[PDB]
Amino acid sequence: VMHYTDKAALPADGEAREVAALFDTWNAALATGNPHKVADLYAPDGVLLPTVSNEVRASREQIENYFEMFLTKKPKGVINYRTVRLLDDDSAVDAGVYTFTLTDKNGKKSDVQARYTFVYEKRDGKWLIINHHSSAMPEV
Amino acid sequence: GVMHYTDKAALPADGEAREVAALFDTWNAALATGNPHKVADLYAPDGVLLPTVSNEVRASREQIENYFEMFLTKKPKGVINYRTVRLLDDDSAVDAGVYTFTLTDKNGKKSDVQARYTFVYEKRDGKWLIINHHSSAMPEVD
Repeated sequence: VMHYTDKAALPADGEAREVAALFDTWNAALATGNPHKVADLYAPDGVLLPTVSNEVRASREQIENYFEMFLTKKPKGVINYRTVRLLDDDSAVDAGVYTFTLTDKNGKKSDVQARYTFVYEKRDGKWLIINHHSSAMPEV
Repeated sequence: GVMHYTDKAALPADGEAREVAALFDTWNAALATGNPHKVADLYAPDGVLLPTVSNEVRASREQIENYFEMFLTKKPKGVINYRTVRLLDDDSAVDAGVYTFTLTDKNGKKSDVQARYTFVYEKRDGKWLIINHHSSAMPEVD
């Protein structure tokens, strides 16, 4: 069984770096505890297939609803394994493995490792999430 | 009881979205061959697969083949229950939603597994190839 235990460094230089850094901005949005700030990073037509809900989210209001629940866990993410694939100047895929540190209602911390896909599209100069698929490690 | 997806999706009426949806049918047919090479042929050389039943992310043709060598022994047949299509370039697209596989075991016994999917396609030399496929079990059970 594969486990991913280290932390993926940024490509220190270049345009893979730009795409890769977007996760940092997203992680920071989580830390605000504000679902609207997180939702702001998704395209109005983005699609979220999330870690802990069977409901696929395909509207801003659906996405906000997920984060309204998810953010109560004070989630903090770290990338363990990264691939970046640039499609054109204005679209890219960042996919791999990441780990959330979550806090339960009693303050107890646990880690959940998950695979991720972020598909981004640059619109009017801003990169927005078009697809986010996040899933627990299937072998546990 | 948990949320699930119970119907069979409408393959879209016409256009780019219909062309993108049809790619899944081609992939499902490649499954049916039982030949992992045929399935891998639908992935870009730099495609990335984050598969339903393995922790190991597959980022080479060899690693993709390896996954389907196991997966195809279950005689998997997929059906789309719910679909979204988003067009990026003229040459890239995302098909994402929920599908169900019917699997067949060693002694003929069948079972269905519902999973979320993302396929990210990129058209190169006029041909669509998979650059990302993420497939994942329903997170909630019972």
